[PDB]
Amino acid sequence: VLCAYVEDPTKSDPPSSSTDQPTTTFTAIDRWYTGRLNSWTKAVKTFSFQAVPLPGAFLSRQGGLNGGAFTATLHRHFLMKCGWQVQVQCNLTQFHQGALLVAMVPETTLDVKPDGKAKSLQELNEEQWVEMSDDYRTGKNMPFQSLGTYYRPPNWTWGPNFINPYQVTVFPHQILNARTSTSVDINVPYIGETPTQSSETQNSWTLLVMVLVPLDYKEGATTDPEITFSVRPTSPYFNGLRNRYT
Amino acid sequence: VLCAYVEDPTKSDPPSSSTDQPTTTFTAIDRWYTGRLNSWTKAVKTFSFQAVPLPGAFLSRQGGLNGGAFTATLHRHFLMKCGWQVQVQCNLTQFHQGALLVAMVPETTLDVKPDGKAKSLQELNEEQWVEMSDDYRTGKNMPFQSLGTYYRPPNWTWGPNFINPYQVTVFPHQILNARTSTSVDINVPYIGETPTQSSETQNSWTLLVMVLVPLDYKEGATTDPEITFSVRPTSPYFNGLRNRYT
Amino acid sequence: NHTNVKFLFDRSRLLNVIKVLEKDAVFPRPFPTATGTQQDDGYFCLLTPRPTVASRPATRFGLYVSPSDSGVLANTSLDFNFYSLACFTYFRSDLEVTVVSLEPDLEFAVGWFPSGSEYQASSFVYDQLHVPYHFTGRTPRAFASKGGKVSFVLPWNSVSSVLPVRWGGASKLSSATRGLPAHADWGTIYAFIPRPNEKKSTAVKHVAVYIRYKNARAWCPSMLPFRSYK
Amino acid sequence: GPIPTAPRENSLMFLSTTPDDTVPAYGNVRTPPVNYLPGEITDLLQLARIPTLMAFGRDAYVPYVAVPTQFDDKPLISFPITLSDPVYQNTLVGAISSNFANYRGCIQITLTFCGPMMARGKFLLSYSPPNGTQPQTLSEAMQCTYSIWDIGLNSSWTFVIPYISPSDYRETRAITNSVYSADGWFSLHKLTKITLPPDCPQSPCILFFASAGEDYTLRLPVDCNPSYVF
Amino acid sequence: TRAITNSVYSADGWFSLHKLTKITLPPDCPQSPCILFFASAGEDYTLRLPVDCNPSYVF
Amino acid sequence: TFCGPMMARGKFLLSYSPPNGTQPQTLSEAMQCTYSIWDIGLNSSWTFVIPYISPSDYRE
Repeated sequence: VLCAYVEDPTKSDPPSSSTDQPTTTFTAIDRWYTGRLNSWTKAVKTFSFQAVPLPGAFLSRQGGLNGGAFTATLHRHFLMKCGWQVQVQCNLTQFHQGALLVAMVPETTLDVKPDGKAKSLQELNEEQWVEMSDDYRTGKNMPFQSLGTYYRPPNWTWGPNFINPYQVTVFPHQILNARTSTSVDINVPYIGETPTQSSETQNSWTLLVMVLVPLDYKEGATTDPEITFSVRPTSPYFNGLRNRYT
Repeated sequence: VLCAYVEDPTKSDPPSSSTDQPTTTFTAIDRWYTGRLNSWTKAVKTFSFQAVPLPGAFLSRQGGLNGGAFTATLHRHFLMKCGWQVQVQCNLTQFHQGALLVAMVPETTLDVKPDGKAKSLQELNEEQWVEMSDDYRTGKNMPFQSLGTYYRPPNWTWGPNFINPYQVTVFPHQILNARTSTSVDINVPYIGETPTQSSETQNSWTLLVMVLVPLDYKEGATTDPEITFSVRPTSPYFNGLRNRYT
Repeated sequence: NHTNVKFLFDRSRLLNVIKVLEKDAVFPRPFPTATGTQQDDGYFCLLTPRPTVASRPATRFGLYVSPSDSGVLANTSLDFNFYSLACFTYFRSDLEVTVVSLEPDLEFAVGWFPSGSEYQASSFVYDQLHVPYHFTGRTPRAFASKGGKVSFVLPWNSVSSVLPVRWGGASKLSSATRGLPAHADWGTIYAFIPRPNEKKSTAVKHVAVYIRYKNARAWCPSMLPFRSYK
Repeated sequence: GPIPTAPRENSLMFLSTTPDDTVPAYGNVRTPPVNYLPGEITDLLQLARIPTLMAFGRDAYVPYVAVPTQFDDKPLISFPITLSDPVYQNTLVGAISSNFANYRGCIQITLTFCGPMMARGKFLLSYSPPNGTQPQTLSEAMQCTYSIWDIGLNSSWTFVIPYISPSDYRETRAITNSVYSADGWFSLHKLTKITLPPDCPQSPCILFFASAGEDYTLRLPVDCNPSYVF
Repeated sequence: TRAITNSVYSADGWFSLHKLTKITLPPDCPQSPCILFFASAGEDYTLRLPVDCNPSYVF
Repeated sequence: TFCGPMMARGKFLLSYSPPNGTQPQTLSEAMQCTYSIWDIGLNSSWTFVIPYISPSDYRE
């Protein structure tokens, strides 16, 4: 289990940006949350990633990722502060070759259409794998500001939420090789610009499954392995109790 | 034996610009390397020197200077770091007068044609003794840069690899007089701008036989003494093992 | 102890009179340089007592006797007060650079980049003004006051252990790279007027570069240059 | 509050030989070590004491003195002892010390008889103080400071020239330097006529050096002569 | 660290992955495998003299 | 015993193979067996001990 930046990412003090008691728990905290993720085929090119934003996946239900009573606790508290623990499985047989890169990317906008707002659930099914184009390498698709008719719109050539695709192994990562393992185990603590961020609008981590070596299998052999994942928050600290988000 | 700058020039640590084990030895290290050098006659003027570059002599074989399995070790290692030990003999009889100056000049380009690249073996036989002209005194024959057609070529009037011929006794030297000795014994350690220089392209020392007093002998007496020498590297440290140089 | 090597070379002396940049420079292209190459010549002071030509290390030293019109003249520098007292082969010291203006009431600024690095040669458009990329950087760009003098002490930065006063090897392969050390320099400086490129003037302002060798250490006793008898 | 400082009259003055540091610009640099290089010149009096060749007019000058077989009552060679004299331009005494202003010590002429082995004879080595007329006669050479050099076991004689001067130091680039003329005169005289054996060459050559004594001291570095480079 | 030559004549060294014995790949398993390369630094890797960077990542 | 000249330099590979169905010929087929690399260095005389690998205690 690839722990991140500490020996124990479960250790977490309550936030110092609150005056109330944090809701440290909810009705099922020792259970996982399993969701689908798109299958990996031969036509997937190199570096074609697929991002699962946390906790952006519990809300939009990316791949049937039902949050149970964690989404219904996240909607009833304003500030949320947890460390994640993902587990991507993919049934790599002996008959496959290739290597996924499962990482937990801090603070990126990879679920954002390089041309608009936020992605839907149908548009995650049409493309199935986000190709590493010039936009995602240069960060040219994090959402541009509406400057207005007064200012002449500048030629946006760079944005600091890029992916350098050759450097994704700096993150907490395990390579899902064809002949070492079949599943990864990443456990990350809380990070953020504040001691606790918001609930509806935070993206402090991002599960990221990137194809480093394209899948090749013989015809008639085992075909097209499915990718699952299992997100589970470790020691959350919910602050600011209010009613359900509108 | 005129040791240079230390009590023991055999003492030499391995270089601090390597991470591999140095090839500290080879198959015959307690043997000398004898080569011919051009004979000294009456027509040799004052200060007409004759340079033997080290280890430029083991490669070009200046005067039959066969390097055996030291040249075949120098060609199979990139960085080389040794201290030399020369021994110039010249059978000065009672019937001769004159005085050679055998020195070990650090870092000079005396084998270089004051008008081109590097000297051949035929051109070392045509002239037999390099006359101390205005070029070798002013350093005006170390090889000028090809500036190109853009820059106007400057009038090169000086170069820091000169010989001041009246100051060559500052180097490790012994005067091969007609009536004190017949052979010199110079032993020098490693020097260089780096802790070890290259192998194919280093000139850290230079054996230098300079005529201070011109040879005079009576007719019918002993004529035209030959000059030999014997180069032998003391404690080499070969780094960077690779195949034979192309 | 006035013959002390740490005492003798520990004093300021002239190296080169370089021209002050007024735009984003083009660093002089390496030798040989064909005609028609648009570049900026003589604006860079390669900080080395060894002879230079076109702000690059040279084998020989060469001045001009009859500088006629055809061709581009080359800024060749040499430390005259060094080699006449450099009776040695190697010389490691920490350089102290002082850049004195040769223009009445000049506000200049002195860049630098280390031994082995290179000039950053472009410009970014700040506020519809071409501000070049030598206003910024991790290297010291000291700024002078209006009529002031830039002074700082530079360390022995080069990858060579010492600077060869006399060198006999070959840096690259042979045939006219004999006696030409590649990494014998404390770096290179250059003066630039701290205004953007649309405020480029017409005059060609010079500046002078002094040198002090702090903590001089010399090795391997060698010769002194030949004095003529005329 | 602020420390009230009154700046002096030499404010904002860059003096060249100020014995003090300046601001470091690019500090925290670990230089590569130089423990491997042998022979560090701490002091340039380690090279004034190394015997280097002299020059003699008979730009092709001669380090030796030919010895004609004609016995004569006049010096075989007699050069004045002045460190600006052109028999010292290409030594290491007269080339280091010319770039300074004052000296104090004993010039040490090392002789070397380069003739045949079975030569037998004596030489007289007369240093004279600066007199109004140069001594020529061997009788005028005996009355000065002399030492008789035989061709016996001594085929190499180091005649220490004394330091006799009305001042503690001497002007090292000056023809006169003192009362009327030319600072002294070394003069190698031949004392007995030299027996050279037949079938061994007549007219031998004596080779002269010029080192400095152990008490040789220099003072006041001056800007050198840059005319070695033209 | 930004120089093509850096040293004597050319190119500072050459890593080279050679295949030694011919590779036995089993049938009904794909031919032409892929070897994935990384580039880390050793424990004794040290750097010196910060310079102004290349700002051409932004165009 | 290398009976060539003194300044020869090179390496030799000395591959003993167990009894296989076809004799090894390729140098790649020689590296996979029991080998020892004999250089013409100080070793101008190499004694390659052929092992005893047999399904019986003695051999005909």
